[PDB]
Amino acid sequence: ETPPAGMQYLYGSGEASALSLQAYQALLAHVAAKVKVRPADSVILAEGAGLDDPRFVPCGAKPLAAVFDVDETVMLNIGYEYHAARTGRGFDTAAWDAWERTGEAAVAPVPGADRMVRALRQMGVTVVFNTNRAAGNAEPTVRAIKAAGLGDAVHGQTLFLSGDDAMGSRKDGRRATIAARYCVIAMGGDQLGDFSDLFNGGPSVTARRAATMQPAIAQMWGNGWFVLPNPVYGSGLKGGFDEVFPLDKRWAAP
Amino acid sequence: ETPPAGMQYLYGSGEASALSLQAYQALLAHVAAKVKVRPADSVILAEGAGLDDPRFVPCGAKPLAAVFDVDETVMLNIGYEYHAARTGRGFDTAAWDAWERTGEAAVAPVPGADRMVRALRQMGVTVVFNTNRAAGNAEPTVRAIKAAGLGDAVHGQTLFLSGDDAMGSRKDGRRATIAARYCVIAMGGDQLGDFSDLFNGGPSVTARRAATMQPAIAQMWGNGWFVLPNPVYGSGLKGGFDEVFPLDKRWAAP
Ligand SMILES: Nc1ncnc2c1ncn2[C@@H]1O[C@H](CO)[C@@H](O)[C@H]1O
Ligand SMILES: Nc1ncnc2c1ncn2[C@@H]1O[C@H](CO)[C@@H](O)[C@H]1O
Ligand SMILES: [Mg+2]
Ligand SMILES: [Mg+2]
Repeated sequence: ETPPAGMQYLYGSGEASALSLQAYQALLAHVAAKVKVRPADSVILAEGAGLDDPRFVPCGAKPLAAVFDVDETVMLNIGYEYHAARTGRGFDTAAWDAWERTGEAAVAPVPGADRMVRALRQMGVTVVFNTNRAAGNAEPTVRAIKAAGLGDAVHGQTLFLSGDDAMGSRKDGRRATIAARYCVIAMGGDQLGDFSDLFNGGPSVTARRAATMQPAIAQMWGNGWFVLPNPVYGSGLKGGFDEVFPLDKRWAAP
Repeated sequence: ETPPAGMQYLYGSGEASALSLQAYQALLAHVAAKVKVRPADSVILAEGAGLDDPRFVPCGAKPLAAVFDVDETVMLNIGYEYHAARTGRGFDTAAWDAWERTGEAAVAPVPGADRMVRALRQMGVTVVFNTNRAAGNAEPTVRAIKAAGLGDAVHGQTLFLSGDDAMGSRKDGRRATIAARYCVIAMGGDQLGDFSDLFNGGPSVTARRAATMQPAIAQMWGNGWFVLPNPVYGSGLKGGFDEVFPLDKRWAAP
């Protein structure tokens, strides 16, 4: 009779709201500093850079911008996750497609996303969305973004979707398009693929966690790359016992 | 054969490590500014202040300090949560007591906690732990803190535990003791009771979430009060369907 713990946490708890507000406060402070003192590097990795040796698209004289993942980064998909909890069928690509098409009035903003987006625009920073919602559902997604109070997104200018190129769920191509036009000074997401495709398509659960602590990646967290919680679905909900609970740290009760 | 999703997320995922590193980066930047420009208010609520109208213990000329919850804020209780996942018996106060006594070699630091604590001490900020581990298990808890790389804690100076007063799991009394001696300029936690007992002992799930968005509270997140994720146990894992999925945001698949 109770929803899954991850959904209780993410959608129900004050803990999760405080955590999200924290991310957006750190992001606004970071953008503010960069608006006063424009950086040499943008926050989007250069083509061909690896997690071994991160290099970035330079900032240049391009217009300042912030890039956001949509789902569980600025918008909470309450309707869909209600359905998943009611039915137990969270993995259902056809129902997800229906949801992309008809869910625009069952979303809520992530706590602080509305204030955060308004502030970015008042600082002269363009807000750009890069989501793996499908291109053919661009218009319902625009209306869902507007309904969540996040403003007016425009396909191919400030909204980039899966299928806008032939890389599928890989977002690096769209990041490159975006970084070719703007100086992206902050990027927000709830999954590591919202920052680099290099975290996915191969690396194990333990490899990906280690990669976030690589020094040139680790410096980005809360300082260019901003993270929102998602213990409900996606690339964080993987791994067996040996990858979640490493064996030097195990213990048995008496 | 797979652990609970919240544990996959928190202990296994790079998503969760990046999120924690973000919290500690924002905290170090905030402490740094406060070390240059000492504030008038500390970060600990004054006695008698309400969530309606937050007021704070002044900073004065007291020594600078940062206060941390221990469990799932600076230290990951991997051994205990392995046991909980293996057995299904997460709520077991006797096994938790055993764990307090014998788990010191089955803990890991939260990503970034070791670097963060070292930096605070190099900046001249005293690191103070306020945990609801029990007073009578102070010494194993000191050794677990040291094992996690978090340095040397001292009962009644830099380590405060449940039972140090007669308020039980209520931490406001110990916060007051701490704020009477230090200018606490940052406080970290994974549950709202790590910031104020006023979030607990009454308020419903939806009330507590709303309270984090009260303006004078909302300004603290990532800016004095720093949050770490815990979708595994505690006050974030509460509420029925109506409190997790509000009814204006519900949706049915076709
Ligand atoms: N609870 C969930 N479980 C699985 N996939 C989910 C869930 N919520 C949303 N999704 C999304 O639904 C699609 C597959 O069901 C993917 O895009 C995935 O990200
Ligand atoms: N998975 C868990 N479920 C319930 N309580 C837990 C869990 N992990 C740790 N605890 C702690 O164990 C004690 C009760 O089992 C409480 O202090 C609670 O915070
Ligand atoms: Mg997302
Ligand atoms: Mg804790």
